[PDB]
Amino acid sequence: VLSEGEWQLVLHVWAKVEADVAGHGQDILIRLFKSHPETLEKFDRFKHLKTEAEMKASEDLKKHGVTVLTALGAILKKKGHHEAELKPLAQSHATKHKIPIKYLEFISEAIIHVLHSRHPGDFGADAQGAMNKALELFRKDIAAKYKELGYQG
Ligand code: HEM
Repeated sequence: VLSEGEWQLVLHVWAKVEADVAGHGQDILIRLFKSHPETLEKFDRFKHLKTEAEMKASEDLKKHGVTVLTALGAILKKKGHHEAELKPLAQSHATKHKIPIKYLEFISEAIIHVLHSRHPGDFGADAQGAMNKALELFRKDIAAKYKELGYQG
């Protein structure tokens, strides 16, 4: 359970993201795909991209980055009271997209890295710890829905 102080730290940096959702989403997906190439293989939509320059030039990848970060922002802004938002996301990622929980750890690391790069003055250690806790809460709650459905592994 995050404290109100931890949520404020999370949402203070998140408000900076919402100034350039698309640039953040590109940086985060690209870092994900470079750091963990097995993730790229889950996107039939993107698996033709073989270089970081190709990734940066894909408007379709930039669109998906906005989709991802818009869904994550709506979850974060519920401060934990996010059951309605997670249900559908867990269900599609477990049963349709077939995304292991570990890959949600990987994209959480990429989000934290990108926020540190773009917002260092609002992403000191206190805020990095709080965002780590927020993303852990996201993964914990998704993992409980995966387990229900027979996908926690
Ligand atoms: C912060 C974590 C994430 C969020 C908030 C998120 C959100 C979304 C949303 C909102 C959609 C479209 C609606 C739906 O299908 O449910 C989507 C699609 C999808 N996501 Fe995620 N996602 C996350 C992480 C991941 C990761 C780590 C992967 C793969 C490694 C992945 C793979 C996919 C795939 C394959 C699609 C369908 C893309 C397509 O072909 O259109 N997601 N995601």
